[PDB]
Amino acid sequence: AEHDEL
Amino acid sequence: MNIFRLTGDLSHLAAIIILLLKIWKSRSCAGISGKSQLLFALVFTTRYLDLFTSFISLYNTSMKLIYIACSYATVYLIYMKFKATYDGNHDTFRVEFLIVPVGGLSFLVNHDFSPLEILWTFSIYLESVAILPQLFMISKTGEAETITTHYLFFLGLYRALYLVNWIWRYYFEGFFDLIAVVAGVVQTVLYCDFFYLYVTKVLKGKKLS
Ligand SMILES: CCCCCCCC/C=C\CCCCCCCC(=O)OC[C@H](O)CO
Ligand SMILES: CCCCCCCC/C=C\CCCCCCCC(=O)OC[C@H](O)CO
Ligand SMILES: CCCCCCCC/C=C\CCCCCCCC(=O)OC[C@H](O)CO
Ligand SMILES: CCCCCCCC/C=C\CCCCCCCC(=O)OC[C@H](O)CO
Ligand SMILES: CCCCCCCC/C=C\CCCCCCCC(=O)OC[C@H](O)CO
Repeated sequence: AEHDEL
Repeated sequence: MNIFRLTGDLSHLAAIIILLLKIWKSRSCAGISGKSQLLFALVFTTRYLDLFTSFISLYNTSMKLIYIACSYATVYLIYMKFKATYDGNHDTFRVEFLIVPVGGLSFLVNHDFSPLEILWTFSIYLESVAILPQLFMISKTGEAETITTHYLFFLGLYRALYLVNWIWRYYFEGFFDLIAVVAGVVQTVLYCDFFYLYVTKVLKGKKLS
């Protein structure tokens, strides 16, 4: 569930 | 990381600095919806709580801190420092029709039923409609100042570039997020009339509406 964007 | 999302991020930071410098130098927040800025501050606040659980990169951490700081500073200029020029009588969008349903939908439709994921989802749905009070104020007052239209152009272009970024990431790294995509399409769709008017009038030296 990694959120890598702004 | 690709050029579409990098330009999208740079276009978003440009919009935030255009607005912050406009209010600061002119000493006035006339024509600006304070309600939209409260919603954009709420977006960064609920989205970037992961700053305490995750490290993606120095750029990702810096951009998060910059967005939070500029968003809180813009709310401070409108509601405290230059409150004498805040047009409360024309910024009348009832924001509870956005917050309460968006809160309900983030609890029901999410990737995981956990506090941090629900709060992230709420930031994604809230950002789709966050500009609605500003577009509503412009329709009510009639026109929009040239600098305000430039702010709206760079803010609208930012999530449109994120749609291109998502096509790229789907093709090259098999990554796909339906919640961000659907909400990003809704977000961009709401700029359709503004973009048509910005290209046909503003970019031809004519005034909006
Ligand atoms: C990969 C990231 C893409 C970011 C791209 C936007 C960034 C804005 C800056 C420069 C583009 C130049 C501005 C012109 C944009 C296209 C205008 C156009 O389509 O046509 C102009 C005219 O009609 C022809 O005669
Ligand atoms: C001029 C208006 C530009 C508006 C859009 C801003 C986008 C970023 C800026 C410049 C593009 C060139 C940046 C790349 C320069 C080369 C860097 C390099 O070699 O990077 C290697 C890296 O590992 C590869 O993945
Ligand atoms: C550092 C890595 C690249 C970061 C991205 C580089 C963007 C800034 C470049 C040029 C500024 C010149 C263009 C003027 C600023 C753009 C907004 C604009 O055209 O007008 C709004 C302005 O406040 C009055 O209208
Ligand atoms: C007057 C105002 C009326 C009220 C305004 C409400 C604003 C709602 C906005 C955007 C929601 C867009 C996203 C719609 C949901 C798509 C998400 C989805 O399909 O998620 C699949 C998930 O993986 C399954 O768990
Ligand atoms: C106020 C905003 C008005 C803007 C309106 C125009 C923009 C509509 C854009 C996309 C439609 C997306 C339709 C597809 C969404 C699918 C949602 C769905 O069925 O998701 C499965 C569910 O979440 C399992 O739990």
